[PDB]
Amino acid sequence: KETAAAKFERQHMDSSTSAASSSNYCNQMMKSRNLTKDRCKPVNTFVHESLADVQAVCSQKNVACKNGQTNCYQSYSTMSITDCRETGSSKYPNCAYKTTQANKHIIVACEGNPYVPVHFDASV
Ligand SMILES: O=c1ccn([C@@H]2O[C@H](CO)[C@@H](OP(=O)(O)O)[C@H]2O)c(=O)[nH]1
Repeated sequence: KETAAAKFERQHMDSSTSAASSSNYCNQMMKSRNLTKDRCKPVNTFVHESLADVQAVCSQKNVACKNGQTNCYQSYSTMSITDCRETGSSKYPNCAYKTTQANKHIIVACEGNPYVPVHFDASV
């Protein structure tokens, strides 16, 4: 009984740490958040800002989604994030990732009532 909003929080939110993600961060996080249960999710981004700040993006800059849909929004301010990218030698179930911190604008898709983030589209 996990909503799309809850799923977005599980896959993309990590407010706790003021971003100091070690080189082990993604290996631990991708596993702890169950993103390597059925397969090694190739790419996944974690946002370190507050839930309120990320939810607020749904009222910010409306931009086209990569899939052509029109319900994506870009944050006006840059946000602290951590990108997780599966390594080349990574082999399920032992999913391995490269951890890379960044400060960029995020683009999320929003749906529902309340209108909240349900998909992370990209960082720019
Ligand atoms: O910078 C990026 C690009 C893509 N993705 C994620 O990679 C998947 C394929 O695009 C998407 O996950 P989903 O299918 O569960 O919504 C998207 O959120 C990220 O996390 N960060």
